Amino acid sequence: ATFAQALQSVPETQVSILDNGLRVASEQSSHATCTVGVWIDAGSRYETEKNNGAGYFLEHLAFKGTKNRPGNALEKEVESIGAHLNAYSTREHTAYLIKALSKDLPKVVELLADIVQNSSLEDSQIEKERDVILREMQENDASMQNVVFDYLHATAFQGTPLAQAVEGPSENVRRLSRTDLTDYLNRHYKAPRMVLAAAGGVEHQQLLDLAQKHLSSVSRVYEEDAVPGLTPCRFTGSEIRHRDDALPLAHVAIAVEGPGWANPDNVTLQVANAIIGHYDCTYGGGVHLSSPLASVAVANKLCQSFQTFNISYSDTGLLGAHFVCDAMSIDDMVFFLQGQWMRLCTSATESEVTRGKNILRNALVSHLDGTTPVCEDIGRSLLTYGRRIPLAEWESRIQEVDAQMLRDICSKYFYDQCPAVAGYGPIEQLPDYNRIRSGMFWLRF
Amino acid sequence: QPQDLEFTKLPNGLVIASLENYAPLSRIGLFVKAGSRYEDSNNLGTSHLLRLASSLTTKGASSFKITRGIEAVGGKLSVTATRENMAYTVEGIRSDIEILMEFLLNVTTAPEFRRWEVAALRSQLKIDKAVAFQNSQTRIIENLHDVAYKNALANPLYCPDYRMGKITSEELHYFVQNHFTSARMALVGLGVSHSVLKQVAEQFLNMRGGLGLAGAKAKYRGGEIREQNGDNLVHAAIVAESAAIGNAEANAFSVLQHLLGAGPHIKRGNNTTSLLSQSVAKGSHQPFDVSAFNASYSDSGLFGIYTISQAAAAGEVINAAYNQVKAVAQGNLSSADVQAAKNKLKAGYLMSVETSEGFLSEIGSQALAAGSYMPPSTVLQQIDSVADADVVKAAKKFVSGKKSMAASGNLGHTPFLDEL
Amino acid sequence: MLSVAARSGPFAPVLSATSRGVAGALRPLLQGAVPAASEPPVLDVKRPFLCRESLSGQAAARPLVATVGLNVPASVRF
Amino acid sequence: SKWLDGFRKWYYNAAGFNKLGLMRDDTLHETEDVKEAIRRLPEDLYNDRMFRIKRALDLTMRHQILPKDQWTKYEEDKFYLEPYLKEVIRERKEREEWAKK
Repeated sequence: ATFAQALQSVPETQVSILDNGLRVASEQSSHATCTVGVWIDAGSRYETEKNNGAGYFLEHLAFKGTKNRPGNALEKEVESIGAHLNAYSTREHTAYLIKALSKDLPKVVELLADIVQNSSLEDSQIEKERDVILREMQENDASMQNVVFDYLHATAFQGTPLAQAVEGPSENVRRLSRTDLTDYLNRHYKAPRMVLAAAGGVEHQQLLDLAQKHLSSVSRVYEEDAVPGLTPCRFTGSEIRHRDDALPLAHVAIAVEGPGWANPDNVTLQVANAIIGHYDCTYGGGVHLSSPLASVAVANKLCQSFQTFNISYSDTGLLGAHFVCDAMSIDDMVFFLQGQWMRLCTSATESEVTRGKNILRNALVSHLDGTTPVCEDIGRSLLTYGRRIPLAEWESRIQEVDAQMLRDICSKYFYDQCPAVAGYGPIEQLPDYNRIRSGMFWLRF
Repeated sequence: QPQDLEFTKLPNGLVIASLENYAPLSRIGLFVKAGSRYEDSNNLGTSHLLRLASSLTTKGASSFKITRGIEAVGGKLSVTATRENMAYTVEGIRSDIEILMEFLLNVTTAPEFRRWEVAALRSQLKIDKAVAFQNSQTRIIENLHDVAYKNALANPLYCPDYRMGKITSEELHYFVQNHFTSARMALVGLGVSHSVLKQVAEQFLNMRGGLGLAGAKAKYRGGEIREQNGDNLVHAAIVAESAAIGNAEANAFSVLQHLLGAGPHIKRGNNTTSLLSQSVAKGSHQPFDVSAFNASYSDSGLFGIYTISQAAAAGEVINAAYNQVKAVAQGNLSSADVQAAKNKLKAGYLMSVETSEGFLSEIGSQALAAGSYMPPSTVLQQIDSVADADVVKAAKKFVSGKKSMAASGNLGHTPFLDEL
Repeated sequence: MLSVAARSGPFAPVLSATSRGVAGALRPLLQGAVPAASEPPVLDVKRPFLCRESLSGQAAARPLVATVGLNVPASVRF
Repeated sequence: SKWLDGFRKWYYNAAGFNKLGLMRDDTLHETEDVKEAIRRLPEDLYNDRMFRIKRALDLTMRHQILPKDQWTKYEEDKFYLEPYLKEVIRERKEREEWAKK
């Protein structure tokens, strides 16, 4: 009745391949519900600056009508069976999720196959969703955190398809037509780039039979052998500063180049992110927080909040910290965050590393509690690693993590590296890039 | 016993529920009937300061020791507070769950409540209320309860600005010693042994008194308030009295809420089966969001309509929503739509129970309210046992009942209660 | 007697608001002074809802749940 | 012993802070832990402590002492800051133990 025994008692996933290469994966639980989703390896990484909003348009237009059930018949069927439907898209992935009861699995998989195969793109719906997309980009402009992460991505991956956002620029939204959307569907919605993931009260034999029934006609071949190709994205050290002094608070995100999805240093770097920690002003820990950055933030009343991120893409990524503070604490927060990063780089402590390992174990297992995060992790794992990494394997890697290799990996990725800095708001006290570099190396080590 | 939920009741009124699901992380929750509803006008905000005082120095563990030990384990200390009851939850690896129970029971049974700690904590109380009142729905429903009840449910879930700076350690001690007793508590646990939970219960919870203070029965008043704050959007909630927890009338009200529309099932969807969304979109071309609000408690309930509309079209949106509910009360509904509403309610309940945190919250709420565990099969059975004539009766009750209205925004065109 | 002062005796300076844009030769009793009122905290602005699709789901349908934690952000559930 | 009490009283008279109306906790030097204890003091004890220190500074300015009847005595010299200071020391020791571990 220990942690490793419970993680072994976690039931393993089942992965099968259709005749066209479409991956079909499932995790069976005792829940009376299920989450069935379709993951497509497509996004802004694959978009080529001319149809940069095509995936986001298809995210909007995927449920507004199809060939078999046009108009609102799809919504009527979904709300009749009681399913909750979701869709999202990041720069590398596009996911369509349906959470329903376990008995409605054939209807759910038929709806998903109809959505991802026979989507109808009516021109009036294209115009309506174009206006809706323009207004929602206006809302995201009026948002604050998404702006600075988009700025960070742009200034970190300038000149590469990773800089362009998921929504795409406004003139491109006004410029796309139905031909570009159909070209995106015929180019990026191929059979071996989809994983049909199911989690909950589903049988893998039933799921595979339904996938063979519905999703066996995808036309994995290309039009004129127009096979796309992944290319490495050049990270650069840079800064973008959108100064607008009328805003109440300042958002600053500082990151370095990540290791990628398949790099085994991600576990150690996530442990280090657990060492640095995240803090929000509505916390109950106070000054006695175990995270030293959070403790000094509470003690000096510096920032409203901070968080640490490790976003990973194919052999690349952004790894760093994002904080919101006032206009008179940006330099102090930068100094303290960089000092904590180099304390991790130079003098790592075994007790704090054990604390971070426990935090990370709790993080993965409490995230994987739930059928729709299980299905989400199945989709991401089969799209990135090519397999589902089990909880026992994650725990084994975490046990392999100790203070010495944490010190080595942190020195490899943080120490003396040119960062990407994105600032939005009253960022006059945000230090110069040369000062940020001078914080990125230490004179005592 | 992974097959069934172990359940027992001590002679002192405490309830212990346990489950051996062999989960990698176990959850321990003490659910206490000590919400904001158990305060009169003299100690308002005491529950809020308690909710933020769940990490202070205690008789057995200091605040530093509690924080450092919890985050060294990696577990989560969380407090979930409603008007009716509060919930203290620790989550963590089953190897450290004994330390987690020790910290949890130390912070929920014997708190020292030093004056300097609460004096430093009241600023955090102000900040927490500001963050909670960032979004307009919190303020709307606080105002709605304030004008819907005379007492015992109109007490705000957050501390009033005048009570900020005046809540004292003796007030906190009085509230704890009167409402944190054994008969008003339930110790539930997922991933822990029932025997171990029994030992920690008999080691920490035998020194509390009994039934404690009763309450004030939550008398209804009705009425309205309007807060003009120049928002771009007008938020208006119009409710009336409904059934309490444990009634087939309350089940009918839940089915009616899911018939009228309790949220979107599709991202960026049109809400096709939502009657109020269809009725408002029939005669509007502006951004809107209309839904049915349902909130039942131990002794009273509130059912009504919530509209977020434009300033100019607020009257049309509210009148269309009220006309849709009046048509439902007259009987303009189909059995297929009732079946779809029941399917929506069953699915929503099942995905609520789906998450282990939600499962723990559900079993703890059942242990506090009924004192026994009702299986989800029985819950779905009674949801299916809800009839459509009961839905018509609930809609007629909301139509004929006295109204409580909370509105905010730019109220130049929002109608009054006598204008509906 | 058609005046607020002639109708409401003790409620004249409550129903009426008097401000002297130029200070007179005689000062009145109870000059009045604000006791250095505090400021609401500087805090993040929420996104607006300029479209119906993002507006959908914002209407409250369940009673309040206030969640706080040792190291988790405080959440408000409707 | 019985001789220890009388000799302690004689030392208390010889120290001379009773002649200016002080107390032992008033006289002890304000370190960081003492600052935390004074911050943890209640309002009334803080007000009498600050008045006693101010009167002491006034008497030292005049190079005068209080009259013999107005001197504080060894019997009534209450130890008001002692539990607060002990609690602050205990919290600091716990923090140092956690930093060592």
